[PDB]
Amino acid sequence: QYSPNTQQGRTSIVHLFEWRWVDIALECERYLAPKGFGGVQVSPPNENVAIYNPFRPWWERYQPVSYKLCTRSGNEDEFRNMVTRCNNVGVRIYVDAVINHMCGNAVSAGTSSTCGSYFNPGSRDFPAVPYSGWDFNDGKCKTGSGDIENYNDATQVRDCRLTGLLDLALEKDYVRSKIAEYMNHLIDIGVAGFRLDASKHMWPGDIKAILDKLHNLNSNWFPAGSKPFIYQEVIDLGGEPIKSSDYFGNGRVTEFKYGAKLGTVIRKWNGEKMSYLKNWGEGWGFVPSDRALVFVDNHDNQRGHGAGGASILTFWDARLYKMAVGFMLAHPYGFTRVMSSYRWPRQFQNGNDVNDWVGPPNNNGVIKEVTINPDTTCGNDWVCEHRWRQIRNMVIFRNVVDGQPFTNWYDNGSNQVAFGRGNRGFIVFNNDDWSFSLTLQTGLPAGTYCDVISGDKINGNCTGIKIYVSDDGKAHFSISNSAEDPFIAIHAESKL
Ligand SMILES: [Ca+2]
Ligand SMILES: [Cl-]
Repeated sequence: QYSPNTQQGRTSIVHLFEWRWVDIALECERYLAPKGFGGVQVSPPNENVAIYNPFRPWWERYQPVSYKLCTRSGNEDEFRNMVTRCNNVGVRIYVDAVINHMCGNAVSAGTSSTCGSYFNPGSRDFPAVPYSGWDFNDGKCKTGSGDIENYNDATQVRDCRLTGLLDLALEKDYVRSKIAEYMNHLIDIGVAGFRLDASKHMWPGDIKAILDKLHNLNSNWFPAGSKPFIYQEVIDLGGEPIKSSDYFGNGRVTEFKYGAKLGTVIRKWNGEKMSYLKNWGEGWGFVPSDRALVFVDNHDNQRGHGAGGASILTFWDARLYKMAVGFMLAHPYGFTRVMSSYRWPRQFQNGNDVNDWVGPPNNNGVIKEVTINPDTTCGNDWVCEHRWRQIRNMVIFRNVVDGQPFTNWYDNGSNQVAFGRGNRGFIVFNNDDWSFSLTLQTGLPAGTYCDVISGDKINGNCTGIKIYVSDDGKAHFSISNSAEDPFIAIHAESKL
C-alpha cells in the first residue's frame, strides 16, 4: 500500500480539483505524460448530494448519496475512458474515496443528487447503495449531540458524526463489503490507488478490514500482485490521543505539518527562517519519509480555514508559493502532490472568506471545460498551477534527481539557502531582503546549465538564465531580493 505504482521515473501526483473526466483524459495525453507527471488525484467519482444553498459548493462532493460513478465531473463511461486513456500514456489515477460517511443528517430527503438517486437522511435511507438505519453509528456514538465534540476522546472522533455527517458503521461486514465493492469497481477500471478521506474519523482496524477485501491492480497495466497505493487523510499537528502513526499499517498518511511549517518559514512568520530548513523532514518531527504524502496546500486549507490557518501558501501568494513548491519538489522528503486549483471570488470579512464555499467555474451548475491558452496556461478561471513553468519544471527536477542524496547544503544563517541532490541537481533560494551573490559548490559536472525556473532548455539553447559550472563543481549565483522568482534550479537534463 506504500508504493504509488507510478511509471518508473515519475515522482509526483497532481490534484486536478473539480476537473471533468474528459478534461483530465485530455490533460493526461497532452501534458501530464510528456511533462513527466506520475498521476492525478481526482475529485470523488461517486454520486453526491446536490446542494443548492449555497449554490453547488465544492464540499457537496464530500457528502455521498451512492456509489454510482455519476457526478458533475462525468458519468461512468467518461470515468472509465479517462482511466484507460491516462494509464495508456503512463499517468495514474488516484480516487478520493469518501467512505467514513454519507451526507449531512439534516439534508432534505429527495432526489437532489448528482445521479438523481433517492435518499432520506432523516430515516437513514440510501436505497441506491442500499444503506439503512442499521448501517450507521447512531446507537454507538455516546455524545449528547451525536456529533464529534471532543478530540481528546479518540472513540467519539471515530464513532460520532463529523459536523453532522451520517457516520457509517464500518465495523459491520455488510458496510465494509459495500465499500469494497465500490473500491474494487474502481480498481478493476484501473485506478492505481486512493486518498482515504477523513481517515482520522475511522478506526485503523476498520480501514484494514476494508482494504483486506480489495483486488490487486488491473493486470493489463500493473505487474501481478500490485496493491493499491493508500494515502490516508489525517490532520495531526500533535498533542492528541490519535496520531498519524496509528494508520501506518494501512498505507501512507497526509503530513499536514509539512505545508503548515513550510508556509510559516517562507512567510518568515513567528521568527522562522529558511536556514532552519537544513534538517527538514523527520528532523522537524514529521512522519517517516516513506509514509508521507506531502504538499504545500490542499483543496481545503487553501481556503484559509484549515490547518494551519493563514500560514498556508496558495496560488494567491504566487511568488512565495512557487518558492515553497520548488523547495518541496527539490527536497527528498516524502511523496509529493502538487495542487491544481480554480479561481473564486475570495472575499474577506472578519478574518473569514465568505466565498470559500464556491464550487468550480460553472454555467448554472454545469462545470466549465478547461481551456488552454496559447501560452499553455489555462482559461475559464482554472488556475492550472501544474502548468506554471516554475512548478512544472520542478516536477521534472524531482524526476531527474530521483534517488540522489540531499547534499551540499549552504545557508547564510538567515534566508539564503542552497542544496544539491547527488550529482544530478542543485537549487538556490534567496528569501532575504538583500541580494544573493555567491559562488557555491553544486556537486554537478562542469558545463552550461539552463535555469529551469526562469526558462527552459530547448534545442541546444536556454530561454532563461544560464549557470556556468566549472570543473570543480562551483558556480556563481546572482539573485536579487526583488527578483520575480528569487530561486534558481539546474539539473542533469537542463545541461547544454
Ligand atoms: Ca466515523
Ligand atoms: Cl488531503
